[PDB]
Amino acid sequence: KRDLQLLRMRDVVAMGKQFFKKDNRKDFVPEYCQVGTIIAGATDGVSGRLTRKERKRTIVEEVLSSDSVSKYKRKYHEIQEHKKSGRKGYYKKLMAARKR
Amino acid sequence: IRRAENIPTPQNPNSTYRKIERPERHFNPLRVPKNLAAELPFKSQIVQT
Amino acid sequence: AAERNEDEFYFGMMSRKGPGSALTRGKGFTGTVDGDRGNKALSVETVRLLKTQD
Amino acid sequence: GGVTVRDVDAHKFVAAYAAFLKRQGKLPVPGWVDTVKTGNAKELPPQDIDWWYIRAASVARHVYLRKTVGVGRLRKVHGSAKNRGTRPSHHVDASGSVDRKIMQALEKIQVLEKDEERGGRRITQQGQRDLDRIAQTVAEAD
Amino acid sequence: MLRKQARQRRDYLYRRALLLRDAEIAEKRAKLRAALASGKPLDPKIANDKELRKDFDYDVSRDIAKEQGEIDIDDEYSELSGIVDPRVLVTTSRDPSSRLMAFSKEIRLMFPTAIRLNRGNLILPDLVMSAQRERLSDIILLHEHRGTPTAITISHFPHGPTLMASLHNVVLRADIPKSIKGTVSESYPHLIFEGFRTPLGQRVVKILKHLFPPRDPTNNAKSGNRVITFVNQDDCIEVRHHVYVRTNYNSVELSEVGPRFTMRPFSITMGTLENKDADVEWHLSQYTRTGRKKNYF
Amino acid sequence: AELVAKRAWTLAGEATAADRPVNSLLGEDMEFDHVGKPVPVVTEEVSES
RNA sequence: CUGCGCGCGCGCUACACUGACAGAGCCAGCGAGUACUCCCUUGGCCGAGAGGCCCGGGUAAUCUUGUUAAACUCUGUCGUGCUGGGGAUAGAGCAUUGCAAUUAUUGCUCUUCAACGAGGAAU
Repeated sequence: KRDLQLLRMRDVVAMGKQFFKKDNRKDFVPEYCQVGTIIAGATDGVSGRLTRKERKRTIVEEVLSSDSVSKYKRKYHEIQEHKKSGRKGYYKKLMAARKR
Repeated sequence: IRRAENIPTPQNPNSTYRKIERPERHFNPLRVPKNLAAELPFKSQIVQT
Repeated sequence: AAERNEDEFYFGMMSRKGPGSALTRGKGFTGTVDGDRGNKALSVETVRLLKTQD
Repeated sequence: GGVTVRDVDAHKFVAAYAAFLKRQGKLPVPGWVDTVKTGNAKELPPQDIDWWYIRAASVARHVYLRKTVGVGRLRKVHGSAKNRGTRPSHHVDASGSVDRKIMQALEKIQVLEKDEERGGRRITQQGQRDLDRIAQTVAEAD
Repeated sequence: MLRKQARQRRDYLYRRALLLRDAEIAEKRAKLRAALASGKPLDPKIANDKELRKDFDYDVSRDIAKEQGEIDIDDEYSELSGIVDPRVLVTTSRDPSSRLMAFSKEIRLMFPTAIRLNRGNLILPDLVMSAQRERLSDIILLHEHRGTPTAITISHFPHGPTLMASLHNVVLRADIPKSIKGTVSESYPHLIFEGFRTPLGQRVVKILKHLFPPRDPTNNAKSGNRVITFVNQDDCIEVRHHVYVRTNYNSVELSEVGPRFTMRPFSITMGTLENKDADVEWHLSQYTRTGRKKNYF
Repeated sequence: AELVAKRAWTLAGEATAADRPVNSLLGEDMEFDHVGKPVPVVTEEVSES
């Protein structure tokens, strides 16, 4: 289920460097799936091959082991500031400045 | 006159334009009174866990 | 609330707790009909199973 | 039979407890007792003169009958109407020095305790023990 | 009883909405009847509607009856117009003063069939409840500022309109001495209305002249010795209450017997005094741009 | 000296109650908008009519 | 003191013993309440009081608030005396609101302790 949520959010994962076909059904889980692994292209084996410290178990573990997790955290904190912009801590501060 | 007899031009800091930081206005939810919320009928009764 | 039939009868009234009054409910009286959180009173055999697991 | 203080009427209980806290001789009394008023909403000081025991007994029972109470609730409870002379009556809170010092006195005597877990002051387990015991004593005079 | 009042008010509102749609159709049907009698050619959108002709053949006769005035419009007053004597009680605000209670007595004596009620501790929904329980036609509430009245609230029952008005220039009956005034005659008063021309003016004329009992129409043009005058200028209806003798066939001596107002209405609501959420019909539009230029009534 | 001196409170556009003297509005002749209809006072010609 | 045309009107508080005071009992209902903010505020200390202070729950049948409101009920003190009825006027002090409190915003303390002994004719 985490892997399927990641597959429907793979536009967000590559942060604008690579956009994807907007397939948005109501249920992201298909009826028939099978989690497999790329084996080997015999023509390319020096850089088209994940190493032992990068062959992880799930897809979300590969996304987290990749870079730009700080980029996700930066975008999340910008969204959090924009959504805490004027909601209720702002009004608590206004009420305290009036009462002082 | 001001440059000759050495008096600065009058400038009000409350009058000089500034940038205004507006937080996004979020309002409180609806606060239904207890007597009305206990008197209104079953199909429209408020369900709060 | 003004145009309410005092003799209305839905069948959810046999599976819901009404808003009551301040006298019947008490200090914890809001006009909202209380809903279920999903918990349920759990029989002894299943709690025997859960406590063996714990 | 078994007993609480809820099985004993207000005045004969609070008077029995007043006579007990008085007899005991352990109590703290601040010292500004006698020379003090109870509230800004009053005209004269109390007429019992030594009377801090009456409020101590009244406070301690009030706390026994419920979860937790703070100084603010007691000031509000023990306050009444002030005549503003020729302008309408209004309710006015009583003094928080009286009640807070009573609470601290009765805390040091181990008949109530702080309840920072929720706020205020809760009845002590030894406060339940002594209050239920004098409540029994009151019914044993009758 | 209460279920009947609610049901009849809902039926009245539904019938009024159906009358709006039927008036939108019957403005088209009156062109077809006038073109049939006079032969002037009419619009094709009117002459080529088969439903309109097919229903026009049944609904001629109510249009003819409305042209002759043989029927009366669906109204809250047309049910009991000149059949029942409208009973009406006058009440104060909650803790009245002595001049407000004497003023309440004076405007009770203005109506020959009114009664006055002491408020005391009387909750306003139970006041409405007791009015519908005793089949009163009208209630009139009074509000004072400091021994001088500042508002009337004329509410028609069972579900009729409120007219809330503010009073100005009130000269009480209770200021002049008993040597000069006296006991007011209680005869059925003539009424005159001067300056009401809009349909809103005819609305307020209806809800003011259905407060008084109906006059016997056999010889009313010469008999009766007491008149009540509602005349408006600048939509502030000013009311006098006179008593008269006809000292000749060409002259008449008036004598001011009652209080003088210039009440200005500020709210006419299609719903009784309890309903604060009733749909208003008109309200005094202050704080608009041309609300002081435009004159209603 | 008049051009360099401070503007009067009538020539400043926003005159709050701290600037001017106490009853200084009574000496001025300003026009302003009113709101709503005034009530017509009953005069003797009105009562006669 | 509004309003109407030292004079006037609506009022508040009293002249006490069906009371004042002091303890003590202890009971409502209609309300309201803080976002781009300082609203309704419990409890903990400090303070005689007014208040201060540290936290805290609430955009609310959820927290204030059971709004423990007042007359009221009881056990006392006072004893008909302008008396402890009454609390005007006045001095001195401490606080809170507010940029500002003098012509005293309001709050508390001490003191000062006026008229008023049921209102007349009338209405």
